[PDB]
Amino acid sequence: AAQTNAPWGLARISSTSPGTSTYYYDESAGQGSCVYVIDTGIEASHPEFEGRAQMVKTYYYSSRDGNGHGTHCAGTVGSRTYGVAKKTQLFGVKVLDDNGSGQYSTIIAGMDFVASDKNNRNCPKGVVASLSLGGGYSSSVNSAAARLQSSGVMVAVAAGNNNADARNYSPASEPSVCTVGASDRYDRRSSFSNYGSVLDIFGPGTDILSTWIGGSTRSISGTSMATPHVAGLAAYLMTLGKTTAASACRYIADTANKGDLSNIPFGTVNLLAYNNYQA
Ligand SMILES: [Pr+3]
Ligand SMILES: [Pr+3]
Repeated sequence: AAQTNAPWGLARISSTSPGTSTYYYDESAGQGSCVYVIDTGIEASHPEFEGRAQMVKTYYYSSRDGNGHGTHCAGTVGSRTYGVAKKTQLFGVKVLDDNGSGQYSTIIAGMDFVASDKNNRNCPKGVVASLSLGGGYSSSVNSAAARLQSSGVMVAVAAGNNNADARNYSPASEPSVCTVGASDRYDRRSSFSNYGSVLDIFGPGTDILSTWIGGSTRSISGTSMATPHVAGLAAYLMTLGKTTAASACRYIADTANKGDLSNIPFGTVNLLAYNNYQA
């Protein structure tokens, strides 16, 4: 299948070179997989989700996304127009308040929740969790991410936006998950993207158009935007049977565009998420 005039990030993950405008993908499009978006919530009623999005848990007074951030990330995972895996099932877990913040204890509870909740869902092709959040280093937060991964969920987390070594941030610094840096449409490391040896992969993160609350759209930037590209890519690959939750990050790294990025510090991987689609 082919989506013409796609957002640049979708086109980039189906090309060996920057500058293309078509997103090439297999028609299966992540059908039968599930992605938990652990964030500010999801505006599930947005037309772009086509009824495939559902709030399953909130840690605040409402399950509504009063912020937009979670809806944006969810859109990059699996919205019709802006999503990588256009037929995946989306589950929202609201661990961040409408200001975009949350206590570590709540974020940990949300991860433990997903590990259990997935056992009550029909996700025959597998389960992904997308975490576009983080803060200063915490061994408890890292441990929670490692548990979630161990439970059989592909965990993708943002590297952080501090232009620093991600070793000092959580859950970015947990080695066993998939830590995602950001790039721009000219294949440069995004100027805000964290780096370091703990990064596994880069994805498009600068000027990413996706869904927003109030049934709208907007373009924003961050490693928050790169992470759902990789989460959606994992769902897509799991549906195709190419990989499993345990090995998806490694498979994505193995099959990535290599050496294409500029402004990558020595010691950081030069790997850009790529779906390897061949008609
Ligand atoms: Pr290339
Ligand atoms: Pr890793």
